[PDB]
Parts: sequence; structure tokens; C-alpha cells
Amino acid sequence: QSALTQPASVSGSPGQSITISCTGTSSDVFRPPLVSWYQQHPGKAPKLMIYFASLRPSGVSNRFSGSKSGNTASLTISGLQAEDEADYYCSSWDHTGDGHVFGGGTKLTVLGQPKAAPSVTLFPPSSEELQANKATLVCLISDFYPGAVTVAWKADSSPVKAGVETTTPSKQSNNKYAASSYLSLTPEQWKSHRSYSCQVTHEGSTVEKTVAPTE
Amino acid sequence: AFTVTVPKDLYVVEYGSNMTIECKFPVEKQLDLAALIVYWEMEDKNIIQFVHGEEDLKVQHSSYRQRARLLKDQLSLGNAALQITDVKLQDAGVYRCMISYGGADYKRITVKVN
Amino acid sequence: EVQLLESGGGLVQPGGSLRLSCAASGFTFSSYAMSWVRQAPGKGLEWVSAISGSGGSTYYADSVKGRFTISRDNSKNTLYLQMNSLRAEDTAVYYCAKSYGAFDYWGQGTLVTVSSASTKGPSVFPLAPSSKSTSGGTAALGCLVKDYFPEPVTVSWNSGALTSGVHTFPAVLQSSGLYSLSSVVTVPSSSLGTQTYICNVNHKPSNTKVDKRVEPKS
Ligand SMILES: [Cl-]
Repeated sequence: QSALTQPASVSGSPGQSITISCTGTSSDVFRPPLVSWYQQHPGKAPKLMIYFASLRPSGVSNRFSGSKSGNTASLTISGLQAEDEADYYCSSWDHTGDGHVFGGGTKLTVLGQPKAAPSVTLFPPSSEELQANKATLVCLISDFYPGAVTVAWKADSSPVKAGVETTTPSKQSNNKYAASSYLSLTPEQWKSHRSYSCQVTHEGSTVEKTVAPTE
Repeated sequence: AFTVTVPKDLYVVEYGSNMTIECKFPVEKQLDLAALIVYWEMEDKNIIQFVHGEEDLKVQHSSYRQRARLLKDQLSLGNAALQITDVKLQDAGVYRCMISYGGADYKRITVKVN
Repeated sequence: EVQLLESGGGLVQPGGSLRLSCAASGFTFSSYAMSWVRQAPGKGLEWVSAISGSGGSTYYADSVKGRFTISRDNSKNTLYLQMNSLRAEDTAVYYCAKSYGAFDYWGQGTLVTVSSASTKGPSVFPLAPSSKSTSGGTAALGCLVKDYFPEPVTVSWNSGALTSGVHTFPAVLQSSGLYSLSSVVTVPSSSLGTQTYICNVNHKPSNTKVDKRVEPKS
């Protein structure tokens, strides 16, 4: 439970201002003139955006500015761009002047993004895997937006609910999404069907791929 | 426990005169200015930014331009001294020094102008 | 340029010990206070510990007091975090951070997993390109990294020579408690049969390094 409090998420149209607030739970944890802000992109380390509530390090875009008022600190992003989608964290020095505390983070969403259909690639079990008496169907889903899909597997017309493992969608560098689904089957099951299908539905539009033992 | 102290929390200054306000911070005799950050502000207006051993005047607020300076000879002694020349009525208000030198702390100083 | 390289992470059983190290360069190490900041998978940043430039003063978050010890070697420019009596709650990516008014530089982090589950290296299988559906333009081939624990695995192509068009998917945590991922690359369909494609899989927790040659099926 983070000592500093910020919004869980913030959404906004591009080419527009957006402000994330930071506040404390006491004086021993939150001192506005000593507030820092960090940007963190998926799979990357945090980056210092503002320090001492309003100071901007060398290299940070002039679109990022910070301010304070009362027992509150704020991060303002001017002229919102798609690359600004990241998690933002505030931090403050504690009462001692040696320790630190962080806010719980804020996920920034840039709402302009156009819809993108998923690109689906389905792979049959490799011959090497079949030799080890195992079989896995690999369904790779990428470049879709928004980040919500539903995956359904078919054994030549019949829905398959057992042996399926699907990831939750994750944000890619281009701000689109990726996800993957895996179907585990015995080599006997793979050879006892005409084919298998991975069917992905995205915003009421279905994209299906089919693979067979002889294809 | 990094602590910044002030010899005086209130200064009464005459219009047109020069004023020097101070914040003190702990020095360990082997002073490294590459680790020291000194920031002076008055009502959200940037006055001084001493970072990486250099005064960054590129961010100085208009009124404090060419009138405000940090006395760099005092930094080695653990003193952040802001000198403002030709004091104006608009210079009256609450000033704050934020110093980082390992740890970090801040103090407020009020200025009254006659 | 300023560099902070963390090392020492991996799988630890609960109650076990681990030492992380951070090699710093590009700055006068002894002039700056240093910190360790951690982040549990999918969660926020948590400050862990700080140490003054000389090493004479150490500070800890209440959650790690009496179990973790921060230290530094100002001649080798190295920062350490000795972790003892590890708990499942300590599972996180641990970052090394330089303190200068704020954390101006961060390392890339090292993953620490505290669990009673045993390590298991992955099995690697090629995802052969469809020479059955060739004569188009672009072909997709891959590498299936199956049934490993704990995270992470790194995947490269042709020992780092092939980077363009590579997509390595995030792992799927299955009901077995094991992870599985795939890495794909799209290449010109005219290249197949002439160009060699090899996926290099590294799973440091288990000491597994596998090179797998991906050939068109036919
Ligand atoms: Cl914290």
C-alpha cells in the first residue's frame, strides 16, 4: 500500500493537455517541493521526467512540466502524443530526508488510436515434438487494437475447451496489442482429426486460421 | 538525516537596496559540487538552479533575470546564499530553498520590502 | 556515459539468501547516494534501501528491515544488496538507482523469484515456415520455448545478427505452474532454402542454452 496517492488511470485525446495528481497521507511521507515524476514504458526501467516538483532534466521534452499547490503535486503533459502512453509514478523524499516513497502509478491512455484487426499465425506441432510423444498448436495474435480478443479452438467443427492456455493481451511498442494461445493435444488426437482451427474475435470480427497434419 | 537550516526565517529589506538570503546544509569537508543541487523559488517563479556545478540561467524567471545570483564562493562552506540586487516591491513574499547533497530538504524564508 | 548494470537475480526458496550487485560507471560513484527500488510483476515501484556516498549511513523500508543489507565498494564502484530470510512477497525486479535530487539513472533491473517450486529448463522446438504455401512474399518462422520455470528466458536469432522483423511473445503461465513462449520472425519467402535461421534460447536459472535450426518442412 503506497504512501502516496495518485489516480489509477488517466485518458485523453491527442494534441491536448493532461494532468496527473500526487498527494500524501501525512507530512512524514509527502513534501511537495521535493516531488519527482517518472515515466515507465512496458518492459522498460523508469525514466526521470521532473524533479523538485517543477525542474526538468536535460533531455526531457518541454511538453512535460510539473507544479505544486498546497499539499498537492501535479504532472502536466502538453500536446499529447501516442508515445506518451506509459505508467507515470510520483515520488517524494520522506521526513528524514534519506528515505523515499512512491505513488501507486497512473496508466496514461491516448484515446485517438484507430481500430486494428489482429494478424493471426497458427503453427502445427513440429515433427521433433511429435517424436517426444507431445503436440502443441501455437496461435500467435498481434497488431490488434483495442486490446481485447476472445479465442476459440476447433477440432474439425467441434469446440475444444480442454487443454487451452491463452495470455491476456499485452501492449506492444507500436501501442497495438499481442496475445498468444496454446492448445495441448496428444499425437493421437492431432492425427485423428481432419484439421484444427484457431478463431479469434475482435470487435465482432472473426479471423480464423486452420492447420492440418498434411498441409 | 539531511537537514537544511536557516539563520533567519524573515528579512526586512529597503526598496532599491541589495539583499542576501541564506540556507545552510551539511558539508563533510571533501565537498563535491557535482552531487549538489541548489534551487531557489519565490511564488512558483524559478530564481536559481545550481546543477552539475553550473548555474543554469536558461530557466530564470524574467524579474529575477540579471538581478539574482548564487554566491558560489559560499557553497564549499555549506551555504546557499541568494543575492538579489535592486530590490523591488514585487520581491516581497515567501522564498524557498530546496537543497540536495546526498539527502534532500527545504526551508522557507519570508522577505518584507519597505 | 552513466551505466548501472545489475546482476545476481534468480530463483530462491523461501527462507533462502541472495546477493545482488550493481556495477556503476561513467560518474564519481562515491559522490552519490545509491538506492535499490523493486517492482513486483505487474505492480508499482517500491523503494527498498538507500546508502550514502561514503557507505556510512544506510536506510531501509520497514518491510525489509533486519533481512536486507545494503553496502557499497567505492574502489570497485559497486553497489550490493544482501537479502536473507527471503519471502514470496520479495519476488520482484530489483533496480539499482543513482540518487541526485531524484533517481536520475536506473539500471535495467534483475528478477528475483522467491518460490518453493523447482527450476525446470525449457524444451525448444522449431516452428517451420510453410514451404507448403510458398511463392508469395513474406514467410513466418519461429521457435517454441516450452515448459520452463522460473521466468525469464531470452531469445535471439542468428546470435544477434537477425533483429529486423523479430517478435518474441510474452510467456503464458499455464495451469501446471510452468511458462511457455514463442518467438517469430518474418522473412522474405525467397530466402527460405538458402538462408539459415537459428533461434538462441537462454534460460539462466536452469543453465539451459539451446540453439535450434529452423528449416522449411517440404
Ligand atoms: Cl515506497
